[PDB]
Amino acid sequence: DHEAHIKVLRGEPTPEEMAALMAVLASAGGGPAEPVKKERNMWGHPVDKLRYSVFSWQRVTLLERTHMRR
Amino acid sequence: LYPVAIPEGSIEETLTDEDLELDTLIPDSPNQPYDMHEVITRILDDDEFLEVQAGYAGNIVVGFGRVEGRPVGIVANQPTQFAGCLDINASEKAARFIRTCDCFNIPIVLLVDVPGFLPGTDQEYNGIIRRGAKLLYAYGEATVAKVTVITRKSYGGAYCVMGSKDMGADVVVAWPTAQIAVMGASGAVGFVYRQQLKEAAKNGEDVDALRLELQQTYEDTLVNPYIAAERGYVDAVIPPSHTRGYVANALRLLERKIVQMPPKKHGNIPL
Amino acid sequence: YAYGEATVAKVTVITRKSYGGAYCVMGSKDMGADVVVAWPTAQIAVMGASGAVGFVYRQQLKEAAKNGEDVDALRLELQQTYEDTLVNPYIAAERGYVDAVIPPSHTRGYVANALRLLERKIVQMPPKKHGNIPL
Amino acid sequence: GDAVTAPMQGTVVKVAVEEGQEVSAGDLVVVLEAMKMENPVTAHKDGTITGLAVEAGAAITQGTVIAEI
Amino acid sequence: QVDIHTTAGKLADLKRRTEETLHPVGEAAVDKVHAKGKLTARERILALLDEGSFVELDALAKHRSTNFGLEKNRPLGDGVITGYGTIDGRDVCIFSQDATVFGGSLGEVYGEKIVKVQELAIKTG
Ligand SMILES: *C(=O)CCCC[C@@H]1SC[C@@H]2NC(=O)N[C@@H]21
Repeated sequence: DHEAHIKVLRGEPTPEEMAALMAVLASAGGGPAEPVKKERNMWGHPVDKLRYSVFSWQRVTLLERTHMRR
Repeated sequence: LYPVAIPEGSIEETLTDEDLELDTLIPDSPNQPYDMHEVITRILDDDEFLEVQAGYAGNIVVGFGRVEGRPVGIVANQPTQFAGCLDINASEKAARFIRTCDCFNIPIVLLVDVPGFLPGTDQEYNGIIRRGAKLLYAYGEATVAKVTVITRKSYGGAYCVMGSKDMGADVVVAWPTAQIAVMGASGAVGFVYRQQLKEAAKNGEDVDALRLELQQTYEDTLVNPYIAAERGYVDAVIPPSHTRGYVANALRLLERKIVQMPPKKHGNIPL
Repeated sequence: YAYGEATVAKVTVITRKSYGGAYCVMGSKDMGADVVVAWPTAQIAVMGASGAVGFVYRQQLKEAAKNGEDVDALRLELQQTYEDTLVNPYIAAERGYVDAVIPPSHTRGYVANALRLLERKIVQMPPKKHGNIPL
Repeated sequence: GDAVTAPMQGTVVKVAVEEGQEVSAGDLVVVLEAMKMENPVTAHKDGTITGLAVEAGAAITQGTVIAEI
Repeated sequence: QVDIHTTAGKLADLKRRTEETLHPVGEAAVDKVHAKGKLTARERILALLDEGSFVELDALAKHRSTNFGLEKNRPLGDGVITGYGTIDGRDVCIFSQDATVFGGSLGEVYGEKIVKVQELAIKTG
């Protein structure tokens, strides 16, 4: 067991106060956890709009890396 | 980007009362001004507008806001100053604001109510041709998303400058009060019917009444959004309340753009 | 597909007919032909004049038939009017789909001069891994 | 400077102030017809309208002092 | 009719023109399509796309031809409906051709409208 739990550091609520608290906190939860449906779409990415010198090293370290990083 | 919960349903279903206040904003008289900030603050999130160079060339308003959390740059003609004419200073103001937004990938929204360029020998001698071409260049060069809303006037060369379709505006919408024309009806009629007005002046007819009747005909026939809509220079004519929804939806569509341009070391903008 | 994708210099000489969808296929301007020239005998049209007049001036030929006119003679006269008005290079030249109408003898010179002009081309196309030609 | 000046040549169609009236920045001072627009000229500074030198119909020129505050 | 020289009257005139775009060659042509058991080009778009997502482009286009009397008959939209919307929440560009306007034959303005949505799709990916 290595999840970080909610801790009541001070105070001792009754079961009904604990239930009210946890229901409120869960309603205040951040919604869906993360946007797992996010999809890669590199069309018109800003790095493709830059002018690069034909001998520019940023062709390797900026342009190519941005296209290839996954 | 900020997180914003997008309202579900069509642009017509998602109208707010603040949106419906745009339907009455434009005065009935063609020569009554309105403050363009009334449009800007209603299309931007939380009414929050960061104006830039607020105290300079107030005939054009530029600045930042958010649409559905996305930073945008606004460039808007201001009818309450010099009737909204473009001039040297407003051109250079808007031109550099657009080039900065384009450097940093910020979409631009243009709000258009421009009767033309400010007439005068001082503008000509101080270089309105050269310095006005800066705003054309900046807008044509820009490859961010470009949305144009026309409210009332877009005449002549100022029509070209203020986000015309062939200057590469991605989406152009016009309000029903938009007036898109080569020139004001008074000048156009004085040209297109010169032969009749001089013939009436030979006959001693009421040339003023004739001129006013011809001008009324030209206004009712041509000084509207629909000729441009018929040729697709305007993509849609919309109720003013639809503006916020149309802009947010277009910016969402245009969030990724590829534009091919010839290879160059750098351009040669007018200076 | 092959013509549209090609990015070499593309020169078109129209000698006589170029009808319908085959005008599109055989090196039309909007398919990216760099220089289109036509001989005076060029005939650029949506379709042959018999079909075109079988379609426009239909109904007119049918009320001519109901009035008992010599509809075959009317159809001939309509064909001739259509041929003389439209079945030529000049409507395309007026719309700039033909860059010049030239004496046929000028063809070698025009081709040579165009190829020399077009010897260096930049054409910019969207990025793709490869195209998807019909197979 | 406290001068309110005509921003362009035009005709005074309306005067929105009277001499001895207090005004605040952005208050309407005059309406000039110019360039086929009823352009508002408004107070640049807080104070009192003094020396009001305009009348309806005045074909005032650019730079004419409307008033001083 | 609200005075066409007023802002409210211009807005009413826009609504009138928009309504005319729903049946640009009259309501009896829509009736004939339904009697043949087909959908209209507009219904086809609205059925394919997610409900309420369709944004129309060039709805008020009219042809510019004056050959053989075509100038006497200028349907709104020139016989194609073009725009964009979403399918299953992902944006798409769409055109739909309207056989009731000249049999759906391609004119200049009809073609230009298709070219515009092609360019939009190619631009936005
Ligand atoms: C009479 O028709 C009015 C003359 C002024 C027309 C306006 S002034 C500002 C705009 N710029 C221009 O050249 N004409 C427009």
